[PDB]
Amino acid sequence: FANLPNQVHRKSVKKGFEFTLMVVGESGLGKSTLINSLFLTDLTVQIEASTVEIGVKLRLTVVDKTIISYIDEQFERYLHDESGLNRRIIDNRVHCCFYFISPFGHGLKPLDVAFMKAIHNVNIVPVIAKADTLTLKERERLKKRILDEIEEHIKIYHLPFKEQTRLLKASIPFSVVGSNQLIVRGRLYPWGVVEVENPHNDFLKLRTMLITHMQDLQEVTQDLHYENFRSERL
Amino acid sequence: FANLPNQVHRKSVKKGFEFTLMVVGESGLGKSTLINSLFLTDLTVQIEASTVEIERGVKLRLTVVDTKTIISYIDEQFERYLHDESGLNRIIDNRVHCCFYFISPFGHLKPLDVAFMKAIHNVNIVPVIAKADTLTLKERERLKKRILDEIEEHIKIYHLPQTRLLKASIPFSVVGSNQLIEVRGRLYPWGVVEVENPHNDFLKLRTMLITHMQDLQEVTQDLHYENFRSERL
Ligand SMILES: Nc1nc2c(ncn2[C@@H]2O[C@H](COP(=O)(O)OP(=O)(O)O)[C@@H](O)[C@H]2O)c(=O)[nH]1
Ligand SMILES: Nc1nc2c(ncn2[C@@H]2O[C@H](COP(=O)(O)OP(=O)(O)O)[C@@H](O)[C@H]2O)c(=O)[nH]1
Repeated sequence: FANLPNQVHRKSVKKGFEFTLMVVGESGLGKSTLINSLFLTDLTVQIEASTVEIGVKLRLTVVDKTIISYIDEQFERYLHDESGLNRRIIDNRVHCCFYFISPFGHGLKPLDVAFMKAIHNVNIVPVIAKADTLTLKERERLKKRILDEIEEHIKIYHLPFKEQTRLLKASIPFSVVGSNQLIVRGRLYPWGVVEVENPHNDFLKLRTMLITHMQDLQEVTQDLHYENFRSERL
Repeated sequence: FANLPNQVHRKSVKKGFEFTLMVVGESGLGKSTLINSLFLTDLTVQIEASTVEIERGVKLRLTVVDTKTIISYIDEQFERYLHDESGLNRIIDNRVHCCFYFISPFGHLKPLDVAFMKAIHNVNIVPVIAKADTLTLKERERLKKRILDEIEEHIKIYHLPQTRLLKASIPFSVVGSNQLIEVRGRLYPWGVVEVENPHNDFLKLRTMLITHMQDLQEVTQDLHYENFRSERL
């Protein structure tokens, strides 16, 4: 039989992939420079699609109660296409959300909480924006106090060798730096060179967290859309 | 005859000397720590007045601002004085000699800021970009030019009268810390950021102020007179 996972695997490369991630934070603490760095190409609601090969369809919906509305509009178009006489169906259900928190804050701000309370029923990855601004000791205090406030209020993406993947689940929320310019890519200060893909900055754990977990497809599919389905169909 | 300048130089140290500075920006992009770095001591409207020696003692008052409430307070000081100046006996005047407005490195000049500065600048404004280590040097100057072009588009900032090099570097982009590593500065694992090095532009601002506490007269003649010429009418 063992040739049948093969069949699935051979099927997927032939066919696939698709994905749609959503970017909220605050204009501007490095969101469009970082989402560009993520995938090694460059690019009120505005949406942008583009393909990568190595085959991946990305719809990076950058958000430039209106957003509770769009992502939930998409639960509604898919409940529509399912039901549903002739089915082919293109799901632009947002697989993941990337909430950028700014490094100036003892803090996680009230807006950030207010928002995540509203949008935590899609998968949220909290990401600390522009971490070149943070000292190591400073980075640590911020990371812990964010996580602390999260259990104090907020469903988040509960994230599914061992020593290595423990470290990944630990360092969340990832602090990161983005840039298209390179000198090694590239933040040039007359005292030092900020170097993405090191930790230095948390860019590799996030980028690799995103790639290994594109079973966010399922989390979003089963947990969050069904609940809109159970909900409006009542 | 020209000890007479020495007669004035002596009287001034023996009395000297006292100043008040006002802080507005945005909690928190480094305003409370920078100002500590600047005088070398750690410290709705709130004021902290502390006394510093160096033979001259400076009576430094520091009125930090947290968030129409602000112009009210800066102006009350004008009316406290107009009452007091015009009173029968003679006054301890807390007019705001000068304000540092703190602009954030997270802008390609924000609209709260232009709107705020518009209303107020009849108080001397020092525009200072906060936490300057955030900006790479090309972003540092590119941002400086956008503000500097945006500032004139509307805004009276405080006009600064080898004073040659300071004129260009304003608005200042400062980097404040009260930790200390291998001389004040910050510890990143790729490099080390020095307070006071230009590199930082904290030094240019530091001396901009000590060298100019003729901000004292600017307030007294131009800003207060007009409150007075105005409120009298
Ligand atoms: N040091 C540092 N500088 C950054 C970082 N991200 C962006 N910058 C710089 O500041 C700008 C950030 O703007 P942008 O990428 O448009 O962020 P956005 O407004 O959220 O889309 C960039 O053009 C860079 O010049 C970062 O992570 N670290
Ligand atoms: N990158 C950078 N970070 C700073 C600088 N100065 C302070 N910080 C950090 O930001 C915090 C500033 O605190 P504070 O000065 O009280 O901010 P504020 O009072 O809200 O304006 C400190 O805890 C430092 O960790 C700076 O010059 N550059």
